Amino acid sequence: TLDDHTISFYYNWYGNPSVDGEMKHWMHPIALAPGHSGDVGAISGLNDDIACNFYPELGTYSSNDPEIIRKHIRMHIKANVGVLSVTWWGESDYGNQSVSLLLDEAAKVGAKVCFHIEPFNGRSPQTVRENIQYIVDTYGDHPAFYRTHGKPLFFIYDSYLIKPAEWAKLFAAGGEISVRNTKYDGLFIGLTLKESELPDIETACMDGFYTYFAATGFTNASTPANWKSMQQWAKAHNKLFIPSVGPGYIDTRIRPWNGSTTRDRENGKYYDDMYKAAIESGASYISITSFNEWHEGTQIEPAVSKKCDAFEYLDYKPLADDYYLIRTAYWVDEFRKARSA
Repeated sequence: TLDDHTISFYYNWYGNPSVDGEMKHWMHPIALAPGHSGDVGAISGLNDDIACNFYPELGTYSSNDPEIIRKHIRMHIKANVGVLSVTWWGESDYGNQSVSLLLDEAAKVGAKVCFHIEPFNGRSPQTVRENIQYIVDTYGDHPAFYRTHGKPLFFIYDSYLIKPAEWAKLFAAGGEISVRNTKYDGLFIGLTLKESELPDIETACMDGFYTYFAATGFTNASTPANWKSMQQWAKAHNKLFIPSVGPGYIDTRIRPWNGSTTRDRENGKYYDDMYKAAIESGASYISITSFNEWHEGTQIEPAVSKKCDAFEYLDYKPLADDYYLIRTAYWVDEFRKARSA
């Protein structure tokens, strides 16, 4: 049942007054349109007025709540998703409570955890190295630490912001700060924006590439029509292609100007079409954007009908709160059957 080649994008950034002493992330700024002046708005996270277009079954939960973490792991078991890639924000995340709990809870059910390296302040080949060292030293011995073909896997969000020649210092065998053939080696997966920039993956000496964005066509790389061709490139260049599939997209609470990126779920049709494209590409690994990026409306996490004075939330009606967990399990089984064939 439980698939070790299916990886959800997991966010551990949520906090509440009960567990953390303040709202975290459920309270969120409202972003200005690109190139525009203005004051930055705020959604308080209070009075059920929260920074997302859907409303969680688990409410304004804390990522540091062991009961929530237990429930999230159980939801992955329901979805047959065996791997979570947790958002990682650099030094500020050293020793953070949620990661240890996630590992502990994953280990009880045979789930695994890998890391999604985010664009933290001062990110560079050197500080990425330091973070890999921290992650491997602190979590690498954990029974639930993910390895595939014997190697840890790291996704690197917006990696293209650091030049390939700089990455090569870290990822080339001869690189000046190389992790290759050290205890810090693994599979490093860069975010690609377009098929035509795939050579940058090779120049950077990365092991593969992923697409992240759940909204079809937001980038060339997140356009499913291009997935067969990208897989072909990956195979020809000894790289791992990891498409990212999502159930929809909407982020207009946090980005009111961003309606062009909205993708309706159409009672699961959007997810079906995208997941089928990912399987049909021939990729060996599939990533899911997202388990719980609530701000961007990409979550497969159960959502409920909800209204407050300030907002009426979207929801999954007339389908079950857990529809997207159920439907994920279906697609994971289709994926396993395709890979077996």
